[PDB]
Amino acid sequence: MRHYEIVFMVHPDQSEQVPGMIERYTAAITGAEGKIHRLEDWGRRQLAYPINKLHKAHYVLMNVEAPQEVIDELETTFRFNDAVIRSMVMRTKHAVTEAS
Amino acid sequence: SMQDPIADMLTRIRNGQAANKAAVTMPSSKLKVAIANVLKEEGFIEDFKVEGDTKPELELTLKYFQGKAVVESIQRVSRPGLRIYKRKDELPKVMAGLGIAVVSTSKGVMTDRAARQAGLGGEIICYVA
Amino acid sequence: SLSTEATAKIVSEFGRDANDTGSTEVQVALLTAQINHLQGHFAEHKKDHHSRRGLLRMVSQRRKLLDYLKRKDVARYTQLIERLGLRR
Amino acid sequence: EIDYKDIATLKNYITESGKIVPSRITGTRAKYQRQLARAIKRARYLSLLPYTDRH
Amino acid sequence: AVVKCKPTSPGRRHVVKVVNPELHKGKPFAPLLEKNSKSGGRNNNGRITTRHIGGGHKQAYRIVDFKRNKDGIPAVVERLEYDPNRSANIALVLYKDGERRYILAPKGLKAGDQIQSGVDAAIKPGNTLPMRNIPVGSTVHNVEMKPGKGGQLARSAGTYVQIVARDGAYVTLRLRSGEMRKVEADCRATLGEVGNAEHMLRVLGKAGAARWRGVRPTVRGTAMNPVDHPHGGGEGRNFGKHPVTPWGVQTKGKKTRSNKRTDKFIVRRRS
RNA sequence: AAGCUUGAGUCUCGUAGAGGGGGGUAGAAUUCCAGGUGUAGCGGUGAAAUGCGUAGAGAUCUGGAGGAAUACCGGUGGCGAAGGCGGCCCCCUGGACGAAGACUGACGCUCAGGUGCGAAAGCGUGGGGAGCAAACAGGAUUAGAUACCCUGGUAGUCCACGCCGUAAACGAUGUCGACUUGGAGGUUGUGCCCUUGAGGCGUGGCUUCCGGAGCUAACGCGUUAAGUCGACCGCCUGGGGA
Repeated sequence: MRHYEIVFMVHPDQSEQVPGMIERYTAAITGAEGKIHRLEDWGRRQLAYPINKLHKAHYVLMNVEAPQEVIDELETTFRFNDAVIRSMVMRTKHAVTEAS
Repeated sequence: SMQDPIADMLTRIRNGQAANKAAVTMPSSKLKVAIANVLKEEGFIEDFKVEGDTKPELELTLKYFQGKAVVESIQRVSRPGLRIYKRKDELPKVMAGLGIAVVSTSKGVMTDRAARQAGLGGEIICYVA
Repeated sequence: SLSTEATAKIVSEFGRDANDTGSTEVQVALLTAQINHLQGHFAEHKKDHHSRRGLLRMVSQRRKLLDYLKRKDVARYTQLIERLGLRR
Repeated sequence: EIDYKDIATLKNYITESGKIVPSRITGTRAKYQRQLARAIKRARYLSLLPYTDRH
Repeated sequence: AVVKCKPTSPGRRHVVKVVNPELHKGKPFAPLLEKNSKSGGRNNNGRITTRHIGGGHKQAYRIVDFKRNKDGIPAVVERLEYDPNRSANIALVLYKDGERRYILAPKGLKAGDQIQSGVDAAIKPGNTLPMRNIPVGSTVHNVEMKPGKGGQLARSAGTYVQIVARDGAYVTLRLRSGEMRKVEADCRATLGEVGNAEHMLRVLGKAGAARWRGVRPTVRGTAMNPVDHPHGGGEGRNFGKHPVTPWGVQTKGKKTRSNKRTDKFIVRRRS
């Protein structure tokens, strides 16, 4: 399977939406035997400029190794939420743990 | 891309003299050997050597004494659009008699005097000065 | 490019161990597999023409290779056209 | 370390005007400068940099 | 395309056709219909009061839910249609467990769309969420001015209306005429833009159609005798004198608004 | 009518591309519109006027809509048969390049007439419409100004399905291969090395500025040649008139 980060922002005052998607996502990726290398949470982080007065991220990444037609379920579910920004899949460059 | 192996043999005679080379190398053939055979016998080259069991390469040996060329003119004459044939008494003189002509004949490659010795005409395939 | 599901899976019918790519007969079946792959690139991205310009070369390479095989050996040509769909 | 997506590494290759620095101070041995100058533009779309300092 | 008929005769040499496989062209559902009956442009005493209107054949009334409310009960489009009494398309909607109703269709060509009833609903076209609960800059489809009158403006084919602002009890909104106005933000609206936009694309190219299009041909005030229209002529191609109405009034460039009741909500008129 | 393996073809497996075309994602301002807010200026210029404003401009602040094109990076750095190609992200996809093997066995070049690509502007049919802008509409200048310049502004620019086929399409260099003393700078595979090297020495494919032999009316070309040796297709014969 192709390598992908699967990274998404989510505003910290909206963090209740994350267990409402990631607990369904991890079961879909284990159903696809995806490795889920990272599954890491970065506390709270700032953005490079404020966007519609929201300037903060809850910031989580999975690093999945998963099929193109399984990440389509993630792509369409982030697009279904829409209030989540910069939901990116960041292909290739092999697996990552601790990032040096 | 590449059509004439005898034009691609006459290049070698000019290219090597322009670089003052003691020997020059080219792709070999039974016809290019039949011509190198005459180039040695008419005193223009000192020797010829073919090396390669499946892809033979022809090496022609030159000698100098004054830091200058040894053949100042060599010409292919008969070419695919215009071949020139001559009959046993109309055989051509080269540079008012100071050069020689090469004939393919009905037998094999020889000079205009060796052709006039046997009594043969044919295709005029080279001039050499 | 053309998938490995067309360039390795051909050794199921034109062989049993290794491929014979210079045989002319394999090149006709390979150019038919290119046509089936690039007809999958139709009806979408319709302002891109490089696959159609490439197909215009594949269809004539296929006809030339068939004719050249018939000129080499009518038995090896007969051996090919019985294992092609032919005539649509 | 060794990657452009960390801001404490990334900030060493850009200026207080948002511009990219000359090769003499990027450590790319003048052989990965082209690729690093594109990785810095990719950091704008990863929410690490603004697209210009004047906005 | 928009495909044009091959030249064989007048007016067919100009005719164009446009199609939708998901449109239903067959007869309407009978439990949502009233007779209406045409008034012939004539009053109660039987005298003409409006010209060149109400001829042709039968044209019924669809019972439309222009006051539609409910909460938490979504509906699906069961059928998509047209109606010769208007210019836009009509959708037949079926609610979650039962009852068929009509609504004015948003932009798009297909049926099967699901729409929500409620105030806490999503910002999707066809939803009943009030102008108090939209993010501003949205398009409101068919707009309501009073709850006992219902959806009263922006009902024609290809129409749209954008919101400008929200302030106090009101929202300030644009219009296709240039009219700038404020309306109470508690009104439901209909959300999105109106569909069809092809009601003008008709050609026909034959003059006999007036009757089947509900009207009859008009005669010129300059071509008739001066006893039945104040233009009077002339003589043809001899117009002579300044334009007026069939009723003796100057109206070209002369304004006629005088209601004394509603300029209190309207900051700028037609442009 | 049978052979040869150098050029050429093809494959499992890799290598770098602004080549071709989608669907998401994104910033700002000229403008249209409703408030916040301060006072008569703004705009243009050699000066002013038309225009924008005084019914509150421009400036400054908020909220919203609309659309092309993608600033910097950016270039003597890639890619395409040319025209040209450019924000990012994930796709669809032709070509080219590589290493070890294998299978063909001249499959190599060009081509009468054919058969096919567009930069911008234009058309055929309907949408989309923020800049901008032929025409249109005005002002200035001048003796005059149907122009320059300034102020407004329609087609058009954009999207689909077709047409137009033309350009400094310019590197003023028709197209295939082989052969060739040099300097200076890049781009990308691959083999062997503690890479104990700011990589190095080999081997492949590309690419830029100078320069010597060669070419030439002289300018210009110079290993990616206008050189050298060959294969092929079109046109020219003083200009005006055309």
